[PDB]
Amino acid sequence: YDRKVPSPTGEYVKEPEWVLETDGVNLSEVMTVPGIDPTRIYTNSFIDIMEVLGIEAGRAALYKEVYNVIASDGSYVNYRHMALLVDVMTTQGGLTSVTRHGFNRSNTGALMRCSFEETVEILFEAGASAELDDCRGVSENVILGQMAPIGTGAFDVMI
Amino acid sequence: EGLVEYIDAEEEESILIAMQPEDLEPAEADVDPAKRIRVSHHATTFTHCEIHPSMILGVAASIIPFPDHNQSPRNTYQSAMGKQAMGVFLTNYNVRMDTMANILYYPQKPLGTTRAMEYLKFRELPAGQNAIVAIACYSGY
Amino acid sequence: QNAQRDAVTLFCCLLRSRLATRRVLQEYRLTKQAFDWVLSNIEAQFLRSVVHPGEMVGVLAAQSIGEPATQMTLKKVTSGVPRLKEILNVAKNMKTPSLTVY
Amino acid sequence: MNAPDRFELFLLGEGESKLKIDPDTKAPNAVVITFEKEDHTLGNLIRAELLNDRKVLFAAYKVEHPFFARFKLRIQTTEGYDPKDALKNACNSIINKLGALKTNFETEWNLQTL
Amino acid sequence: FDMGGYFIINGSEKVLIAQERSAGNIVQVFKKAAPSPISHVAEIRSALE
Amino acid sequence: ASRHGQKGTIGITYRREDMPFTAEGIVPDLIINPHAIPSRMTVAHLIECLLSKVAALSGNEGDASPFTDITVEGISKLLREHGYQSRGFEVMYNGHTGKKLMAQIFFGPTYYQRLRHMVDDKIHARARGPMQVLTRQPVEGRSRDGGLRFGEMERDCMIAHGAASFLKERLMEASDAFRVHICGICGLMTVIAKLN
Amino acid sequence: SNTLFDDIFQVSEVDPGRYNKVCRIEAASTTQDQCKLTLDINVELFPVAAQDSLTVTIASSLTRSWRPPQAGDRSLADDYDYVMYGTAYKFEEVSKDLIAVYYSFGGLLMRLEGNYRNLNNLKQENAYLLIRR
Amino acid sequence: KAIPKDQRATTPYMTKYERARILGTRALQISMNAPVFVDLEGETDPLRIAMKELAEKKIPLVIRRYLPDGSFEDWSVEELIVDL
Amino acid sequence: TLSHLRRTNTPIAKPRQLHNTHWGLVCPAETPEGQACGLVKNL
Amino acid sequence: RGNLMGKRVDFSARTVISGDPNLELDQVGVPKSIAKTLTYPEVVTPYNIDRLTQLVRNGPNEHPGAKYVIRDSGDRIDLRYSKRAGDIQLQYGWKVERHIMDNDPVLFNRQPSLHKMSMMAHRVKVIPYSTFRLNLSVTSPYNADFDGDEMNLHVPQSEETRAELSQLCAVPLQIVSPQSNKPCMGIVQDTLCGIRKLTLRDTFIELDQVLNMLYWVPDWDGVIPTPAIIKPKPLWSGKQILSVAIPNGIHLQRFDEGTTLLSPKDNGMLIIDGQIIFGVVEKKTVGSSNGGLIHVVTREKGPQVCAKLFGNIQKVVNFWLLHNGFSTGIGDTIADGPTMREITETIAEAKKKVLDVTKEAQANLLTAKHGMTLRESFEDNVVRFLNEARDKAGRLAEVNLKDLNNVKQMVMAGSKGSFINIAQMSACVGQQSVEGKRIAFGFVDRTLPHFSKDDYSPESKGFVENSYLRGLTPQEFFFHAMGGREGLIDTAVKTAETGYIQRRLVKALEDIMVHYDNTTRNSLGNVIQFIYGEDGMDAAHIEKQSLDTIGGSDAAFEK
Amino acid sequence: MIVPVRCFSCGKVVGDKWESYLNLLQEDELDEGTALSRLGLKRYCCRRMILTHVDLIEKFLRYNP
Amino acid sequence: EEGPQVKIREASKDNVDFILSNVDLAMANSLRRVMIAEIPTLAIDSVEVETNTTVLADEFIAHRLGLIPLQSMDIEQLEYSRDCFCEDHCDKCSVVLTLQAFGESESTTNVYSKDLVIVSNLMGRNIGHPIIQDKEGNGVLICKLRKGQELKLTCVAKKGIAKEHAKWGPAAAIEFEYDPWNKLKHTDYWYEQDSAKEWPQSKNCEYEDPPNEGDPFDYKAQADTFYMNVESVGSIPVDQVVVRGIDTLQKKVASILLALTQM
RNA sequence: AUCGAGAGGAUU
Ligand SMILES: [Mg+2]
Ligand SMILES: [Zn+2]
Ligand SMILES: [Zn+2]
Ligand SMILES: [Zn+2]
Repeated sequence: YDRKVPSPTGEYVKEPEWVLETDGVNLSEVMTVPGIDPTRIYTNSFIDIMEVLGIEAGRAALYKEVYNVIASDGSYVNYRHMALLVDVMTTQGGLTSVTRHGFNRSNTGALMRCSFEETVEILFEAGASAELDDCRGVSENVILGQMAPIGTGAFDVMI
Repeated sequence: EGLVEYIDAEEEESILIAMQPEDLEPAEADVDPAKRIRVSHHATTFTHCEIHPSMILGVAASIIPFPDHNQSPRNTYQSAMGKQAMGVFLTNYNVRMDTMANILYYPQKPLGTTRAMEYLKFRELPAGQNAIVAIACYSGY
Repeated sequence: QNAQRDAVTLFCCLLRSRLATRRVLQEYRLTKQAFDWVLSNIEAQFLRSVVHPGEMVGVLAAQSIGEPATQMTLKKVTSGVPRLKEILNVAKNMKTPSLTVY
Repeated sequence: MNAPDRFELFLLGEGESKLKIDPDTKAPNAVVITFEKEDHTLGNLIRAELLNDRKVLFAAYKVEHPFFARFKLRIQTTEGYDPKDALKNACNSIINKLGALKTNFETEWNLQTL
Repeated sequence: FDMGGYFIINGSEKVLIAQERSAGNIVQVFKKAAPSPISHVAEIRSALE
Repeated sequence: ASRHGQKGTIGITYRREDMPFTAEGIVPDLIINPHAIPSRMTVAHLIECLLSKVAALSGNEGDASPFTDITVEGISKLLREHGYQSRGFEVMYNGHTGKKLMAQIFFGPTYYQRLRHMVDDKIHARARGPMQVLTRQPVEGRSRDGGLRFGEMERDCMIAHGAASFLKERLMEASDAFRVHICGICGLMTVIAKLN
Repeated sequence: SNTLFDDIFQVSEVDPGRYNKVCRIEAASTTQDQCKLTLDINVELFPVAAQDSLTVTIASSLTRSWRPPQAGDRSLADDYDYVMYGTAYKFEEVSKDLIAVYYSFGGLLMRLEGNYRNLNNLKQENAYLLIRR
Repeated sequence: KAIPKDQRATTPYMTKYERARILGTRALQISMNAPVFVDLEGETDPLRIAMKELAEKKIPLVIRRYLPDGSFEDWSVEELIVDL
Repeated sequence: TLSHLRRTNTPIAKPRQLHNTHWGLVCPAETPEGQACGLVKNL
Repeated sequence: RGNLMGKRVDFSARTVISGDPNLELDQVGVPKSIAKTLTYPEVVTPYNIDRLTQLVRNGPNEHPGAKYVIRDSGDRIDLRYSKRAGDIQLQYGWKVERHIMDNDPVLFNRQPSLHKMSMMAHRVKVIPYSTFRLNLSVTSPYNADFDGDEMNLHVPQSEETRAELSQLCAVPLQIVSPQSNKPCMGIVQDTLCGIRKLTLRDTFIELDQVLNMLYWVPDWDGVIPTPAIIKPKPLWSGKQILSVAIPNGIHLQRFDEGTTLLSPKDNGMLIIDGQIIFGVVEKKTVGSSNGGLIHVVTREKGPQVCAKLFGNIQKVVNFWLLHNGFSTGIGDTIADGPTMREITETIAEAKKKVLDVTKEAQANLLTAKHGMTLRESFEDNVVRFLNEARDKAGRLAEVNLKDLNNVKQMVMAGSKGSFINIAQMSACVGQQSVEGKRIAFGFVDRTLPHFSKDDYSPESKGFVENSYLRGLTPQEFFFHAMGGREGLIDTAVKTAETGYIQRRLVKALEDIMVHYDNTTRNSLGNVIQFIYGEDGMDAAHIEKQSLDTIGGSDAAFEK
Repeated sequence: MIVPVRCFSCGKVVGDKWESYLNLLQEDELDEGTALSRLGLKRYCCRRMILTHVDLIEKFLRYNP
Repeated sequence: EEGPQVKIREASKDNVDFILSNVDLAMANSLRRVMIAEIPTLAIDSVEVETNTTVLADEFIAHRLGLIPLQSMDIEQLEYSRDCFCEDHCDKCSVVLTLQAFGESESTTNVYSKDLVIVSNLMGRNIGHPIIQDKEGNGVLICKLRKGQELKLTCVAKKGIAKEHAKWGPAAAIEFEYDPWNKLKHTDYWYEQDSAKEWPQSKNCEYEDPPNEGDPFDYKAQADTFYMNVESVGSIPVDQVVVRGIDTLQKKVASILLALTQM
């Protein structure tokens, strides 16, 4: 692996390093090893990273991956967007997935979680847990045809 | 008389088909630079020859002028649209009473037929005028 | 004001390096009028770059990652649209796991 | 079905002039005349014959859009020389070229066999 | 020119389309997955003509 | 469209005059663009045209048929003897002006299919027509003076713009809207509206 | 309203750089051995060749739409065979006690190098260029 | 409750979403023949009229910005900078 | 018309591929792009 | 998810679409027929009765006119029948539902929509021909050429529903897109393929053209630029007047490969004020690129000034081009004999090189590269050796191609095509593949039954040895048939897999919306980012700048 | 399909020339090449008006009433 | 004479291959355009149909007759039916034509344009004779018929122009080249080896001089001499085409002079 | 009218 790094004299130079590439994973027992840097070692599983270095690295990893999907293609999205996505999955404690098991069960109003996946049982148990719906989230006010609290609808106008 | 023989895929497994029935089995006793690069004879066990390679095509492709100078996709794409083309769809169109029907005022044989257009009866029921086309940057459209 | 100070940290390292005493004068011989403008300008032209309260930056960030995914069709690693699917399910059963030892 | 009948290419509709003439605001002594139900067949000729006159600074025509049968001519001229004259004395010059063409062709035509 | 091949069913031509099906009455060896207990299977769809 | 996936719609129509045109006096039937050549790599297209020229000329048939010993060399030496430059180019002249073309141009007899899909068979607009029975929403097809489905997938591009009042009106004033009566106690539509 | 430089140059290299209607020309001053000039020259309008010599001027004179000629009846600051009009962008230190001016005649370029020009070739919008013989 | 005349953070600028709507909101009022507050120097498009009413800070509305907790701020369409 | 009479269906490991053994029976090219692509075949 | 989230809706329309060079950017070619039906409800107001009243007489059938007239009583007048339909005395505070006319807010999208920018507002030009006509430039965001794709119009009904389109959605304000902090609409086709042509050093324009061109651009001050050439002739450079399209204060700097303040390549680019000083104009500059012009002229001068910038670069470029030409014969894809030799003699050594590896691997001398099969390292030895011939050969024919060569020339602009497009066409087509492996064994231990068993050379295994110009062989053909057949498989399903990805991605972020405290949250009011994008900045206004505190010697830093 | 008047491309009436083309081929036993040129068909646009022309009128007639 | 010099070299009843010395490119062109397009002619433009039992449909046949060439000699003293004060057509604006024809025999019965029949008063002007060049003497070929098939038509022929439809074009194919060797270098030849061994000398390289390797590029030179040839459908004969072209171009140039005078 | 299927377009 090529590596740019500072000469004492100032400039950045070409110091090429030997890096070891693997098939399969157990980070819990590879970083503990002699003669390898355990501040730098990288596994592309962001789920093992999460288990070992704990959530906040988890983020950074998952991101790197998500990015490296985009840039491999020669594409480029501005950090902020991916960041966001990543950050979203990251907040609720662990690794909230982008499917019904993950995000779409998390304490939101019923009319919203209605519009996504399990459209009936959401409504069912939400009539039995007697959920009170907030009505602050796009999907809720589409569903009753109101101007949804969005850009032009964020504030109220008075005279 | 036994000069041809029906062969199915299963059976196919045990044979050794030759492609050109000429060049591909006379003696091996100067070489026009334009003619594509044809492999060789490298086989001495031939049982069967192929009739004409041009026949791995079915109906739609067998309308394309030199598919062999083109890439997959397109060839496929044309097949999808040769079906959507338009003209002489039958001769009794006068006497039929079907919903929809589109016939070309002046349909032509193309100026560049396939050896299959022959038996596909294309020459006789074509769909397409043989229009003069320019392929240069003009006007702005 | 202790986020505000951080939330500008990067932009500044530039600003300070481009409006350096020897630079302003030596490299692009500015005057006093000009300079005061160069400031007057930045301050505003900056202030126009803040996000707007309103901006629905959910939907935005979804599409923004969505589109270029739709521009993926086809040295071994699960890459392209199949990897993206893996990542997003938080896939436990990943096709190409790998360490990269340093 | 949206299609506009061909004749809309040589016949003038309603309230429509052959020529509308307008002063340019950008330059001094410059004018932009519109020509309805015309085109290149005409424009191009007026413009290139109007570049023959030495007392003419600027001369240009455009067909702003193929769907319509317009075209605009903008002409700039020397101090004192009104643009209209520059058009007039340019237009005529054409006719007089064409007029002797007609005749010169005749004299030749008649001399041949077949 | 009309080549036939179709039927006519309430004044409308109908074609029957060639269906594809995995052959009957032949032996096939099928290496099974990792989390499955069986490692190989030999299959035979058996039918009488 | 042509015969090689090179599908396309008309764009404009230039009467025989303002069209370009060659020194022989020709007047192409249609023009396409070189752009359509390199990204899709269909070379048979220009080939058929080059080979076809020769057909039109010698008066014979184009042997386009696949695996054969035909070449662009072999066609070209035939167009050589036959009047033209071996590779399908003809010095053309602009229409508007008649100034010679800085460039030359590929130009040949090249078959071309007129496809189904007709323009004047889509052009549908709506201004409020009939409505379904169940929903009091609009009516699919074009064939019933239909509507156009405001995509759920397109609602997301409204949200995206922050345009909200446009998104209430698309969804209400038209599609639906309806005036119900609610009880302040039991939060439902038990209300009998004995109006007037 | 007046000349800004004048010198007699020796054409030392012609460069048909994948072109037909333009050349890049390598020429150096006679007398002053502290000088060279590289210039872009429409070799269809005025052919140059290796080991030729040409007189080279500047000026800034002989800003309202360029009136078409009509100038068999006007002053024309040219006994000159070939004349172009352009703009100057940067002015170059070759360390020293040396200088160089960079010129652009709508695409065609000119590099000139010396010293005494300090108080002549300005930082200016103006600048014609006149070759002859 | 409310929020005081001072102690206000909320971008004193105008967010497009505010402004876009301000225009719109008056550009309704206008096209329904309510009173005009400028001299209409040549235009008669009602939204082009509200753009000018804005250009001269004479639109008598007050943005009411909602912060997440439920508290909220007020800005006359005079106090707000309109850069963009 | 001719094209439709010579058509093949296939209900539902790598079916959609144009497989080595297809040479001579199925057309290497004719097949309806998209929807149910490569399942349907022309002889 | 079918009747609430997404309703079928009124006042809308769709046709085939077609690209109108002589239309401005923010515009929308809307066929009379269509604009003859859709209808905006307008109020009787002192400012309009003189227009409107005329419109109601002008009747529901000739253009600028109207159906339905609404009253105090809020009942309906049905202009297309009705006994008083050439009468009616518009009595203040009534609605007249007019036709849609020039210069209006229309929301023009496309399926499948995947940006804010799939959709946007245009200005209406009512036209001939039943089709929607839009400015080529606006062929990106929407995504779709002129091969048959339909598009959709939605005519708003509230005066704000207007504003909110023209202020927020309107087209030029989409030019530089949040997605990727660079513009998303940038000149293309001809335009670019000729803006290169126009700009060549060898392109000089004499007087007669220079005046039409000049005149052609609709913002031209009337001041003919002094011609670069004033000598034996008076000519300008192509650059010279293109420079009339570019505004004032615009500065642009590049440097490329050999770019040395003289560019003896005309390499790089330098734009000082409205004038271009040196360089050859193409993609990098005018493409929807980052460091390019559109990016610059927007942030500098206005979206507007930048919108009108498009159609000027156009109006001239297309014109110049019209009276120049450009094309592509198959002569664009021939190649010199003595190269046609060198390419075959490049291919033979590389076929005859796989023959020797294969020879070796068969006498058990092929060494097992750590961590792979003996076979696996042989597949890898081969693919790489033939993937390399084709590249060497393609680049051998990239060298052979002259300058006048329309292909080499579009690729020189970057209008359509890359390298590979050439490499194949003229010299060799390379290896085919399925599931990232060279051509499989369907027939027991062989590929086609025109072959021996257990033959591992390249001809046997899918190596199309011939160019497209030469023609493929029967085997070659079928192999390549097995290839492409894969591409067609993905774009059928690899699009629904995407189509679902997004649906979730969208439904998962949704209500994340920067609040008034600048802290980014959701419907619960739970923080996700305490400052959007870790710096509370909109993705739009940003651009890649060098922080040159970072590089350089500790030495060169002090200096 | 009754042989066109005038070419779509050139304009030279091609109406009259059809009958004449038939006889030239099978009467005096010519070749399509030279038998197209005997009738003043230089312009290949107009030349391929007659050659590609396919005359199905003959069949349409076969149907009885 | 003074200027715009014509000289024939070969001119038939349908071709007029001429040089054209001493002219502005512009006009030499704007002549062809106004020719191809703008020189009025009469052709069929309204077919009243009574009974037709052919195997071609109504609105085809009609389109046929459209093109069928009609004698347009004395045409410039025939009214435009959009002008003439009568309602629809009159023999002051139009030539009504008839065609009957019936399936008579066993052998296929043809329908030529020779089978067309004038019916309105010509007032003895030369108009509406369906032209024949056919050696056999049978105009065009309208249609074909088997045993029992009528056809009952009434074609009004009105004055029109190619700018309204290429039926009213009276011109077809107009050869037109300027400066054979690229003395002007208005072109840049595409090539592989010799640009001279690889493009063809045009018939018109005998009427200009070769350039001679030595001479440098003549710059201030412009476009004289234009090697034309006009072919004629024949409704108007050759000479008249060029003539009426020169004429009309001049007329529609004058309608301008006239238009300035009225302002 | 409504439910049910099949054919095709657009993402190259
Ligand atoms: Mg499309
Ligand atoms: Zn109640
Ligand atoms: Zn012709
Ligand atoms: Zn009359």
